Amino acid sequence: DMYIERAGDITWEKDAEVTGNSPRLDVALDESGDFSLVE
Amino acid sequence: GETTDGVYRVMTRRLLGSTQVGVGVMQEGVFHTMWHVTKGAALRSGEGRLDPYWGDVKQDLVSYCGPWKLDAAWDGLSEVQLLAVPPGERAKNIQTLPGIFKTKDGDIGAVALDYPAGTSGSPILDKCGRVIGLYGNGVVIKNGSYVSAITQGKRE
Ligand SMILES: CC(=O)NCc1ncc[nH]1
Repeated sequence: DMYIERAGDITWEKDAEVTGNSPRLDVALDESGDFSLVE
Repeated sequence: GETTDGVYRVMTRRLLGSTQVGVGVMQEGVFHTMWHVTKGAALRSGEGRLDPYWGDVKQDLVSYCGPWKLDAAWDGLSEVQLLAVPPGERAKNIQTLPGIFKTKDGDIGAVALDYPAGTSGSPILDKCGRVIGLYGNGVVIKNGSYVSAITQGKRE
């Protein structure tokens, strides 16, 4: 039995921690909603 | 139950203690999350019940109480923020420049941030605070790192 609990407002934060790269990938999406890499 | 707009954890007491299985967005009286978080089951909010209204396994999305309301889109150029809600931890904003998933049916923004599975359904936002999609359906690349699509639904 699943239940929800509020965690916060949805807002943009000024000076938030900035990280992560920006990969450009060729991908495929199957009927089950799974993404896979195309090589 | 609680119907105030914002981000919410999705919990279960089926396993040991209370376990966070995902996250979602309440907007315009509709609860939005990824299908793999709830598998389309009903949800509880205090003494109230939220029933599924729309869902799609291939998109990996589900809405409760009404139709999918989120329609903002990544501009393809700017940094966005993941409003990560990790299990047992406070909501935190992480800013990043999305990459791209190139598919036979078009390009989708993608964020290269790795959080616990229970963070699935956390919203990705633009500079105006609009939700441009949900985090948690993606792929593991050569480096072994996780890259999530920015998954957005259609507002009918
Ligand atoms: C293959 C896949 O989408 N993994 C699930 C996930 N891991 C962390 C967040 N979401």
